[PDB]
Amino acid sequence: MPGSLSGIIIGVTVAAVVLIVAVFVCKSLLWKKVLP
Amino acid sequence: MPGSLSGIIIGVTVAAVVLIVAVFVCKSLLWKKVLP
Amino acid sequence: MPGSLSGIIIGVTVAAVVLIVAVFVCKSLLWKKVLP
Amino acid sequence: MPGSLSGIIIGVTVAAVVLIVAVFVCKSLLWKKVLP
Amino acid sequence: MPGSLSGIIIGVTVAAVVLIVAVFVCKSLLWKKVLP
Amino acid sequence: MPGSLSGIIIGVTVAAVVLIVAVFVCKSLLWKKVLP
Repeated sequence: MPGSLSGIIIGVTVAAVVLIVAVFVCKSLLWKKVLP
Repeated sequence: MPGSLSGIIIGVTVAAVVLIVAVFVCKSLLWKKVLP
Repeated sequence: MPGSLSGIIIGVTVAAVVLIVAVFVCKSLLWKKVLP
Repeated sequence: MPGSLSGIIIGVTVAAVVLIVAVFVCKSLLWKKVLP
Repeated sequence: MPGSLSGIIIGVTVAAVVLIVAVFVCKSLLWKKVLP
Repeated sequence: MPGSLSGIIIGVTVAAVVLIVAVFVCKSLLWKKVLP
């Protein structure tokens, strides 16, 4: 067990920033609006 | 010599798997009745 | 004894991930608007 | 010369937390009423 | 007792590359670029 | 040069993240549709 515990906690930071991009593109897709 | 540079290799994998899920969500929100 | 700064560094990174799941499950409760 | 590698690693963990708070205040402007 | 349970962590990266070729061959069936 | 088989395995891990972003930017080039 060298110190692999340092490796899992840095991976948690990367998971949060990518999820914010997924909801942002869905709004640009709905920004088309409805033309009556 | 503390730093645990070997730790980064598991972190890069996490960004790839979450991006594939966003493609399935685009199809779920497009599936809603039939357009004649 | 009245705190532990060591516990907090790992604690703040996971908190952001669980916070996104909290608003997402609350949105599922808006489905039940039709009786079988 | 003095480095700054200590600044970016602590910086990414706090950044994700403050970004989610920015979304809730933006909806205060979308608090517009609706007439059926 | 050297085990082999630790082996699964690196195994997750191999799952990402095989999914890219799988969706690409299935997409060609919706656009068969051949004239009769 | 005598072998160094330990060197090739990192190559498959990075291949996944660079390949998915590459096809996504190339799709935006088919957008166009602008009035003078």
